Amino acid sequence: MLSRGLHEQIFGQGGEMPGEAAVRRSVEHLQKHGLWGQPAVPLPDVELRLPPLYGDNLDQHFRLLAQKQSLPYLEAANLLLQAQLPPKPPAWAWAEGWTRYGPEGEAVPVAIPEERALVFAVAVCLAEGTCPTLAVAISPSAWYSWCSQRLVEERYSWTSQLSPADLIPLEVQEQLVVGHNVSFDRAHIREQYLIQGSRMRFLDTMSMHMAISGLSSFQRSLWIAAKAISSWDWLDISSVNSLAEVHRLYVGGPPLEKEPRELFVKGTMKDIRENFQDLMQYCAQDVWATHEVFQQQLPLFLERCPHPVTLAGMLEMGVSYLPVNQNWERYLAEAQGTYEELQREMKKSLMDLANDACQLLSGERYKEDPWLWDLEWDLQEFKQKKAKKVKKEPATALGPCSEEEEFQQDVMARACLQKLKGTTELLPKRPQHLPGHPGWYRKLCPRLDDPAWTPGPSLLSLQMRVTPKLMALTWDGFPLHYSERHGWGYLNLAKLPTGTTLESAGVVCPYRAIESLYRKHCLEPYNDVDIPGCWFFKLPHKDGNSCNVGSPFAKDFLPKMEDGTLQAGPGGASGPRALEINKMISFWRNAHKRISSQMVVWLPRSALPRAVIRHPDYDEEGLYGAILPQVVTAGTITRRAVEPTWLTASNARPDRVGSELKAMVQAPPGYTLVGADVDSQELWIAAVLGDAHFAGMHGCTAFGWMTLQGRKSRGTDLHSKTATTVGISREHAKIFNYGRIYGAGQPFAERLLMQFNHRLTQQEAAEKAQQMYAATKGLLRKVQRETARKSQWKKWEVVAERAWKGGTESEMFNKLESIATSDIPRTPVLGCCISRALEPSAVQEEFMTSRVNWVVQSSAVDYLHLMLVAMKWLFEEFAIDGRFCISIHDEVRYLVREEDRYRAALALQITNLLTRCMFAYKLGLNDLPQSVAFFSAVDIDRCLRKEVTMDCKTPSNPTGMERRYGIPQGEALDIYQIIELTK
Amino acid sequence: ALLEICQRRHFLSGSKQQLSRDSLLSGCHPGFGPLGVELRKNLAAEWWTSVVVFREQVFPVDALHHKPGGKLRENLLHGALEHYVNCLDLVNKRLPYGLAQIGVCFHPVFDTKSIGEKTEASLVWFTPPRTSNQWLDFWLRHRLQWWRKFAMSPSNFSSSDCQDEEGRKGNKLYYNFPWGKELIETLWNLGDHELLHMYPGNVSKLHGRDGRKNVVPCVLSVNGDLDRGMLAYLYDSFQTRKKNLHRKVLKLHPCLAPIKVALDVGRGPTLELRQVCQGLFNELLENGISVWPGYLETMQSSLEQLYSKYDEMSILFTVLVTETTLENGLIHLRSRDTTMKEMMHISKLKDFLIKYISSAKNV
Amino acid sequence: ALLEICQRRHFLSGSKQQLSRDSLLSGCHPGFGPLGVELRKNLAAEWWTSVVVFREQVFPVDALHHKPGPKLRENLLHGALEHYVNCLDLVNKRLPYGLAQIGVCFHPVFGVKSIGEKTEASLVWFTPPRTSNQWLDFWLRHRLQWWRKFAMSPSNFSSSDCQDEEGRKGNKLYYNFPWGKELIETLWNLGDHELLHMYPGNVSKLHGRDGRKNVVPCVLSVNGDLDRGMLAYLYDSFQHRKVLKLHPCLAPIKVALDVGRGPTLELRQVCQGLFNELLENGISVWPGYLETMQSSLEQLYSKYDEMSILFTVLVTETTLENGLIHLRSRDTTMKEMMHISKLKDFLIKYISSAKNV
DNA sequence: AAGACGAGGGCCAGTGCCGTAC
DNA sequence: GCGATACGGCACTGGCCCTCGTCTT
Ligand SMILES: Nc1ccn([C@H]2CC[C@@H](COP(=O)(O)OP(=O)(O)OP(=O)(O)O)O2)c(=O)n1
Ligand SMILES: [Mg+2]
Ligand SMILES: [Mg+2]
Repeated sequence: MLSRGLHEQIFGQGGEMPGEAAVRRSVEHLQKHGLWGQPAVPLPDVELRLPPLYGDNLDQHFRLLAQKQSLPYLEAANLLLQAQLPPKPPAWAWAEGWTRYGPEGEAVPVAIPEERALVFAVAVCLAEGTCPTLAVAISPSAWYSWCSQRLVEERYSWTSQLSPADLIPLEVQEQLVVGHNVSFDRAHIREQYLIQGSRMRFLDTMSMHMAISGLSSFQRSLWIAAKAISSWDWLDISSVNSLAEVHRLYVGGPPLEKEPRELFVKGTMKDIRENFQDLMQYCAQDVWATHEVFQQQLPLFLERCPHPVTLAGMLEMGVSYLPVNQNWERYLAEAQGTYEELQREMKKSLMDLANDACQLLSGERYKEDPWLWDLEWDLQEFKQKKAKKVKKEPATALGPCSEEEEFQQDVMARACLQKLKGTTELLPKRPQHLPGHPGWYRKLCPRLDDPAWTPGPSLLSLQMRVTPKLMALTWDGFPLHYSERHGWGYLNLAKLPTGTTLESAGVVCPYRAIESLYRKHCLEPYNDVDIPGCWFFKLPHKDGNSCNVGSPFAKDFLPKMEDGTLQAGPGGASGPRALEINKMISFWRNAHKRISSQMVVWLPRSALPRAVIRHPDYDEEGLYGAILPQVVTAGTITRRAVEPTWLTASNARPDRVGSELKAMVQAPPGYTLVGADVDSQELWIAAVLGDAHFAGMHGCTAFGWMTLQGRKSRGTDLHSKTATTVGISREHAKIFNYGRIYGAGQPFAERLLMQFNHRLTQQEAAEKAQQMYAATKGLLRKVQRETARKSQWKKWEVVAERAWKGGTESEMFNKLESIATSDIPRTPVLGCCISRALEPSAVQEEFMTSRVNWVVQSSAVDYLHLMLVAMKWLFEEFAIDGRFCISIHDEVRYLVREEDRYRAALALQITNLLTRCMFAYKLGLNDLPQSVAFFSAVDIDRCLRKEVTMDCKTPSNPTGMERRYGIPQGEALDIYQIIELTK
Repeated sequence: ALLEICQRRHFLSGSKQQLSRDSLLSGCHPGFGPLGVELRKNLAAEWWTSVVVFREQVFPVDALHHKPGGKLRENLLHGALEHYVNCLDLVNKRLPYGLAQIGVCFHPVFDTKSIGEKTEASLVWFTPPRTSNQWLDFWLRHRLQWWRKFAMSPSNFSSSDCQDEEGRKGNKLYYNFPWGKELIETLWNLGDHELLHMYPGNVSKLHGRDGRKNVVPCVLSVNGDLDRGMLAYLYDSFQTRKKNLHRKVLKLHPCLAPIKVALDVGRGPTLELRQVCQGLFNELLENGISVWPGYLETMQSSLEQLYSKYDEMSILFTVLVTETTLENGLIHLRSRDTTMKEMMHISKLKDFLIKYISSAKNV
Repeated sequence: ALLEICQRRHFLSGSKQQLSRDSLLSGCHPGFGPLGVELRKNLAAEWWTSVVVFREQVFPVDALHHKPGPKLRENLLHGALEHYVNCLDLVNKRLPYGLAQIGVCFHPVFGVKSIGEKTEASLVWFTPPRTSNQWLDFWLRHRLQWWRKFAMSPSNFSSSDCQDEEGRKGNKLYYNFPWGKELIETLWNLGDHELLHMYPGNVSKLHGRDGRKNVVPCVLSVNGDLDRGMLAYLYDSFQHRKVLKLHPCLAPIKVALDVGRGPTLELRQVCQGLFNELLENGISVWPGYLETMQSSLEQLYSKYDEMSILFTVLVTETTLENGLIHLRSRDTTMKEMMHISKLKDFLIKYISSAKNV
């Protein structure tokens, strides 16, 4: 009720828009495809009084919302644009706080630069960071320079107080702060860490550059290489995200000089004061260049991104807020402890193996070792120069008692010892590494004159290249090797020749111990090359490899390590345990710097909600604080968020060490976070782009009908329907599908599905070939399919027809290619044109995949922005405290309070409904299916995580530590209306 | 189960043949050799460092071996419990606070009528009821961490979570001997029962300031058998397939290793400026590093003999003084972990040893 | 008035009737306080250090407490005599050699009669009969000097000579209190009769090599008391002032640091820093910065002087600017000021400067 | 006695492979 | 014709350059 999926809506009375011919085509298509076995399972319709609409459509609704949200900031931006500039001061004031430079650059001591808008770039001495040290900010009126409290030499104690720069004005509109990577500067703002607030938003020239004239990483690689027929035309129309480069692009003036000494990151606080004036000058140059860049970008961005939803969305997407406490510090300590322990064990075992294998140097018995014969095995004993002389060999030159009368003979032997000691020093010069030990052992040791010297062979690894060959047995064979690739593995007769000969002089090789090792292995070039395992003699060549890259070292083959082949020796379960240890510390190894240095400001009891103090939590002399994620508003592509730490934050896995990082963001007492993850966005996006193209309805496609048919709760989604084939649930099937939409390469899908399902390649190939039915078919000498009914002809001039390309049957890649063909905007809907570097006008373009992905992911990001502005609209309109946003692409979580959580979740549901209805309206019809209108899962709890139930590794007991639980949602939240008076 | 000969030959234990696993696990052994009591000495010292010194609120306690009112003490927990009030006074009633003591305890054993003694290191941790379990898990992880280091294969040391007959939580620590796991340390949470029974009159002298309020202390307790632990490290030090070549050597941690370095005389014979060995000797012992003297000898044999002799004594390094070193000043050095000849300078050798041990204490 | 400042400063255990000198000299206790325990540990450490420098080689051992045949030990001789034949292998029968050990021996103290404990340090030196007396005199001098080094007065320690039909020559080290000179250490020259009683026969194992000569060794019995020695140095350190000037290398707690400025977290941070730094180099530091009130300075100094603390450190608010810290000596009571960075080196150099004989 | 070629080690950026998220 | 957008890590390496050594004038 009706039309195979719709709800009670007041978003337009008319309407059909029947398209009887089109729906006959669609029905016939879906019959021959064929799907005509409807389950007839109507989802429970919801009857609630919707929030007031402003008319006429929801388009003007979101437009007026986005405009009324971004109007003051646009005004401030315009104030920055028409700003007439007063020149830089002749000298910078060496005074704490802000210094205003107005007429002739006079120094006027100010606490807070009262301005509507300003550019900003903070400085911070990395030597003892991360506390601000300098800052410069220009305004449409005059100049400003802020100096930190680091003007007096003291023995400071840094617990990250409210020492960051003060920028906001007190009440008892309003603000806009622009800057290159403005999030970093925002992180150094005093009033941004407060639980409440804030009016001040931020605009990023880097993100804006990315929106206007951005380029992919693959482009960045060959862009900087400038130092594929028409692939170099966009080279001068775009640039990298660097400030100097983006200024050279948008301003095109003289090249701005950068600090040659890198004093802020390389030097101490001492050499900063010595060059204070110069550093201040450089900072001023930075804020000036950024000012210019902004001035030239704002109208360009306004042109390229005309819809205000993108603007306001980018405004709210830049003020993220992560509340934390002492549990953060405890987390750091415990995680680093566990990491150091596991690393200690691993390095202990490996250095043990490296110690007990060092003994077979005497005498020349290392050649017999089938693993250790490539390396050095050097024996050095240098050196000395003659000074003593002459002409005599220096190489050869039971009594019971109780005497003590020689009391001071000990000081005689002591004096002789010292006098002997002091004479040898001028014989050697510089202390070299231990020459007695072999070279492989020398390299595997820390230098003697190193401040971080540890005894024995350190620097063992995991993932080094010496140590795995040092101990491991090799796939039903004996030797591992490396050259262009390590020991081959994972990611009509064929024959090859053999050859053995002797010349010299080259390292001896042994091929018997290998065969004997194989004998011992089976005691329990050809043949045995395809499925079994063996090693030849010399060559070296492929002779039976599947992967085209190699893998040093086998670090994710636990199922191939815990099934016999392959194993290690000596010995036992040491191998799989070592792999386990590696897998445990894999995350924290490549992240610990980003989380340990992840700064955080603590707000004292003087500046926190007293209503939270009233709440029965303090907690026991506990410290409350927060950290702003420091997120670049728009990083390619499409204008997605970019953040070094939190966007690549691992999930709740009981295997990884720091896997609790996601769930360490704990809400303050009285507060709780409510969020949701769109399920699913890009899939339904491609679906809609298909059905809306084919006809009017949403279920008029072979692919688009299955997307809006499944429910995750006690049911089966499309991903889940592909995962139960079988099939692997569920993220893997997601990768397979989303990989299929953007290029289901036969060998890619092959080794992928084969990697995930773990079976034999033939049956797998059958599965792929069956699943390859979706992209089929497609289009002098050519592919045997054209617009003509048959390809065969004689002297038939048809160069005018070879201009159409389109797949057939199930999928709708034709529409994505249709958006990928237009030489102009290519923006659906909304609605923002990207990259002067990918716009096919004056581009070859050969960047197709990136642009299909651009289209769908753009729909995803505009979905994100729509969600942001929608959530913001009914959060200020109604009494829902806590408007702070924390978004991760698909997912988005707000920091609400315990008494306004269900209404906030209701706001999330309304938001999702309105956004889906927007995507439906931009293509028609305004009508939308049932199992896609509302969210299925709304997370509501203290710390943010994935599933409502959460286990972890390091703390071992989650609720053991001061925690709570989560709640699935749901249908029970659809009883609390947006009005304050509920329950 | 054949390293015992290495323990007899090189006295880390008694030369008596009757040293069964039962006689070693009961404490009815005739005693330990000098190298053994030295190993246990460094082990107990390493305990005292990583339990008492670095952690504040922990003070040494001296419990007697008997009672004023014949059988001796079974555990040195109660003797430390008797010292609760004064130690409360020296901490200004600031709990959590602990009392630590390493003393030999006497256990009655019916051999299937005798009594066996064994050195035990005990810490009694007086902690508020609000945070009892937290401190229990704390000490669990930390003790287990302390025992899982110094080991060549830390996998052998395990922990077992167990409850009492009434319901009191507790944790045991095991070491995987070649014949199975064996108890080496125990951690229990005593719900202020014994303290209540010891002071029935005025319980006001038991109240400890938890912070904003004075509460009755819950008595955490950790007791570690250092004899079974010394034997555990003894077994762990010794080596196991397709190595193709084997040498008898036990790999003890450089921190707890009985004899650190071994000084000898090479080439040999050389008279009579050999008094420099005495210099290096006193210089070495002055820095607190163990040095074995290879002066008066009957061998006069293959170097492999005394090299293996030192490897059986877990000696870290073998410093060799020869007449060429008497000329220039560069003595020989053979490491234990990696049997390899290496040249070095004298004071450089001293500082190398000090830095070696000190850094071995670290990561 | 010394026994009372050992009760309030936790050198001895809490007692009200068994606090007398007679009950202290007796093994009966009221055990020991943390300060006394650390003092005994440092004393025993210096004891083991003053015999490890002794050439050629003396092996440490441990003896059982109860009876092997079913009782508690009185002396620390038998257990050392049981490990003689074994250590013979380790000395390779080459020369005279000794066995040192520190243990808690017992003795009956006299209603009913009880049992007292004492921690004694013994050294059993096996030496040829012809060179036993000379070595006994050697150990006499070395032990006397050992007591003399940490002594505030060498005249307080004395050495007496004696002899009998069972022991041909012996020496006993006394200590003047001066409420009465008391036994502190015994140095006897027992024959092989003690050893020939537990190994007959066939006594062919007992005789060690002595310059191509086989000879059953005479047994030197060193037996010192570390408890009586502890009390000795306690009475040796007692000097309106009431300050115990124990030896720097002997003092249990050698430094203590508090705060002066009103209770601030930063002060505790700095103090924890100095705490860790000083403990990193093996320097016992008393934490009085906890604190909680920091009432007075004079009574605090009195407390730290009754605990024999070498130096007291004060971390004011100026330290959070210039790094300067308020040092205060004990032997001179000079209120000094020095940078916090140069404190470790100063204390270490000061302790190392007390290393002389 | 001064000058020039040669060998060893630190600092640098570049590259290959692995690791996480959506 | 095709995984896509990021984000970092460590292991390895060829190259610039200072330092010490050593042969040469
Ligand atoms: N390997 C991936 C993972 C994700 N995405 C894109 C596609 C969708 C978008 C959001 O990611 P997910 O939420 O993980 O996909 P989903 O289908 O929405 O999953 P769910 O139904 O659980 O929300 O990111 C992608 O392109 N490639
Ligand atoms: Mg999703
Ligand atoms: Mg997602």
